Amino acid sequence: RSDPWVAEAARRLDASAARLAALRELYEKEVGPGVPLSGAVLAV
Amino acid sequence: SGERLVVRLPTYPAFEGYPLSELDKAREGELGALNRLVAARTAAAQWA
Amino acid sequence: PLPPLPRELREALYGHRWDRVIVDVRRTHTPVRGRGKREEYTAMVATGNMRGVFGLGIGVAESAQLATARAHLDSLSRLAAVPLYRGHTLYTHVDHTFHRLSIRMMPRPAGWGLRCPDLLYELCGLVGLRDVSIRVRGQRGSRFFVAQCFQEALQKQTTPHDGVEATGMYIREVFR
Amino acid sequence: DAMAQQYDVPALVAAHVGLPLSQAAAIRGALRVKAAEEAGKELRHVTQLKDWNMMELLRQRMVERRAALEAGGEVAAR
Repeated sequence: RSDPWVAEAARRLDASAARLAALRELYEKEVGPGVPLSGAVLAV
Repeated sequence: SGERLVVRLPTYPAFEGYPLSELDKAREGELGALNRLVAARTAAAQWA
Repeated sequence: PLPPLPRELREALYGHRWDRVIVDVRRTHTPVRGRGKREEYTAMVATGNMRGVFGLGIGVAESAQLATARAHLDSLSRLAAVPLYRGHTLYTHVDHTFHRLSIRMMPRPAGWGLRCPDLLYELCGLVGLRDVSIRVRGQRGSRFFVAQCFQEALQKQTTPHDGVEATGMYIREVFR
Repeated sequence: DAMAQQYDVPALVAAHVGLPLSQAAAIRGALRVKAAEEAGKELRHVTQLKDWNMMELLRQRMVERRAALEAGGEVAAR
């Protein structure tokens, strides 16, 4: 049975995943395909 | 015979570094070279 | 009594130059079972060669000439070698503490002269330090501990010529 | 302190390690070499000191130097 902790923690996991996808795509549009070594390297 | 001989204003042992092939490049260490060059410069100036 | 002298030390007295300094001579006291108050003269002799090999010798005996002779020969038995910069100053700053005495020792550029207390002037002229500013702190009331402390404090420092073979990194340009 | 002095900026100094003089000589020599490679670059674009292992680079210099001298030739005439 779905005890309510399971459902909320699932929602928090997918919310964190949607967040990480969003800021990862923010990094993708800001930088392009690149290793996260540094942005100071990619500032050139 | 004649020459000026001046020992440099003689300093501390130093922070002291240079890359390795400069050993094969450079000939004499800078205390002797500064002795010769500072001797020449001070000789010309004190002659004037 | 007889003091000892070896064979291979007899290339050194014919070898280097040498100077001798008595540090202090001291009269200690002991009341003993049976006859009374027995004293010994404790004498402390330093000996260097003014090129960076230093020695200390502590001697104990019943009379002053024999005590100073024993410490005189004990120092000349016991020699340690100390690196200098071209025979006038030490490589680093030097701080040390024997028994509880705070010596502080600095290098000075050559021709500073010795700015230096009493017995340590003859000590630095003995081993070959021409240009060093020192101060000793704590209870300075003993000559013996500043002598031993100075020997260890000379032995503390570090040498640059043990690198250039194995560091890949050449060590020159002393221009300030 | 070395790149603090050779880049001529004030630096918030933290502490002072005791060391052999040959080592501190090697640090300041290699940082002068780094400033020769990083000459005129903008200061935040300097390869920072965590990003650069000094000992592996000096080990590479040692290895290629012993390689070039072993495969020296004039070494045979010497």
